[PDB]
Amino acid sequence: RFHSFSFYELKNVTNNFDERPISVGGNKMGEGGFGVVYKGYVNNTTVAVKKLITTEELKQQFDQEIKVMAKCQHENLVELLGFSSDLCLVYVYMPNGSLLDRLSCLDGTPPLSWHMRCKIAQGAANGINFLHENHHIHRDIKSANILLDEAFTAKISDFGLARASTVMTSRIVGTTAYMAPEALRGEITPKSDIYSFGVVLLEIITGLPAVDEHREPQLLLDIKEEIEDEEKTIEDYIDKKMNDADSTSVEAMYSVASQCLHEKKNKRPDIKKVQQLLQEMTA
Ligand SMILES: COC(=O)NC[C@H]1C[C@H](Nc2cc(-c3ccc4cc(C#N)cnn34)ncc2C(=O)NC[C@@H](F)C(C)(C)O)C1
Repeated sequence: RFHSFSFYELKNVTNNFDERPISVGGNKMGEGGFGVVYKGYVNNTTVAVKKLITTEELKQQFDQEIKVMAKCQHENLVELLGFSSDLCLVYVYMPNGSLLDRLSCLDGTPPLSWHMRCKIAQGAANGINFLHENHHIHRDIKSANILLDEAFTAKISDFGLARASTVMTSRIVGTTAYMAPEALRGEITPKSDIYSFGVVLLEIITGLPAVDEHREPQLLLDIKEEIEDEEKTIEDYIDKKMNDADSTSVEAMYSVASQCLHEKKNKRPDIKKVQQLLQEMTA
């Protein structure tokens, strides 16, 4: 299915895996929890190279990503091009990088409009729906894992922690600021993917990172209780780096996120309902 690269090819096309940033003149575009993403050129096509605690489960996570990517092909899913059994995964380059970096206007990029943010939220929901319809749990839904293409179309990436589908594990893994309570207790369920998406919806509305050490509150999901406790409303948190936001659409998106962030897992909506509510918001 995929093209087995060789380490030297990637070493060549990524400039000795230059850890310098793209702006200065390097090839490093970002990092995750299990590797660093480098920019490369194969044929004449631009590619992203992910060069990946426990060495054998790193290799299982390598295999899992290929395992899931071979059976998962959707408009709102990233595309894997090849691999290299240091371990490496080659993807199609996303011209607009990550939703996290664009919400931050990293490297001087212009702020996302509310119209673009709405399309991004719908696309990411369509991707999660495709995964849940194929009985897959991502286990790391976050804005740094939602990438944006040449049309700012949302694409979910990093399927290395994905699992098939309630069960429990001994290896709790994820990004704490996005995880539902049952996921932090060790449960494995698609209902945790919904909760993480709700955090993403809050980052899209507010433009704030999920966790900031030098901020009150430090956790974004805690603004739901402040609004619920009549202290604030969603309009006190709307990203001010927008000129096309209306109160109805934003309050519509907040209601979806609030439903997704229900502390009880069985009260959250399924991803299909999330798709429905996000489409009614624009139609
Ligand atoms: C694991 O770590 C992260 O995904 N960290 C998040 C980090 C890496 C991400 N940036 C990128 C990721 C990908 C990409 C394409 C497929 C895949 C697949 C995976 C996987 N799995 C990861 N990335 N990826 N293409 C391009 C970029 C990028 O910067 N373009 C420049 C652009 F932003 C701009 C505006 C011109 O500056 C931020």
